[PDB]
Amino acid sequence: SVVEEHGQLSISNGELVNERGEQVQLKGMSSHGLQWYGQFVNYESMKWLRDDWGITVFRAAMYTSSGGYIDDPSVKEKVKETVEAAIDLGIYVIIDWHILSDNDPNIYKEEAKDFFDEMSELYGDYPNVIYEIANEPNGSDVTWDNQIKPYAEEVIPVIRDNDPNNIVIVGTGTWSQDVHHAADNQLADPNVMYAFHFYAGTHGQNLRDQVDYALDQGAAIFVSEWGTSAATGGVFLDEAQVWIDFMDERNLSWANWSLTHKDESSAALMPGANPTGGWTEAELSPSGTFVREKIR
Repeated sequence: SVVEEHGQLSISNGELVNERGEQVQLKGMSSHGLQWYGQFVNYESMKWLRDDWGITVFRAAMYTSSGGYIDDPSVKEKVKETVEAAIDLGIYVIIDWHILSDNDPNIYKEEAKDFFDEMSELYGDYPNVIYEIANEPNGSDVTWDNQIKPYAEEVIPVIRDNDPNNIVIVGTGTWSQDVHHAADNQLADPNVMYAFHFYAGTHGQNLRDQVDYALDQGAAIFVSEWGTSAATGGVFLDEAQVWIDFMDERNLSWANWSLTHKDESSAALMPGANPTGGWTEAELSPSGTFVREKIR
């Protein structure tokens, strides 16, 4: 199992590494909003993803608003089911506080704190857990220096009282594209990474240059969400492939958006796909077929 092979992850010299200090690259899938598409997230589907697609990380996207956790906190229990499954299956799991329409992470920060205190108390002694404390900060008035970093410096200590070394992923400005500003004003915690998110049908060479810059500043970057579609023509597999090779050349870890059979180009599944896995190439979307291939 990948967790038996690599164990406790850390950051060394801006790179994700295993418990012996060797470089590692995680690849896998993200759930869609747990409050909408939680049926595709369960032991059997994750096991199918582990065995059939070869995923080494699973991302649990728990929305805060839009009928998420703040609206109905019951969804917390689905996060727990997912982590427990990952522990059983021997894979890494991201716990994602999926802010979006609530565009400043400071809006529900007290609730964030309570939630991450609970999760790090429950699972902080396992190496499988990665915390993603603010999915996609956005808005021209939400900046690294003034909003996101101070939020981070409030949430990371609560986690660290329970879990001193698992990785924390911190979102960046403009729907997590602006890794360049975080890179100029990095966090003190040594086991943190900055999120970078793209859409293959929309994002180009300027973004790759910005990623390269952050890496040159010694910042570690996790591509915790990307799609094969345009941000807002179907799928763009040529541009997707350029992005896969870029990530591979820089050993970047990633999670593909979304494990769902939603009628959007980014969805991996066709309507009718069984929520407990075992999918044929029949039930995989053109997106799903390409990603499974990249991961295999």
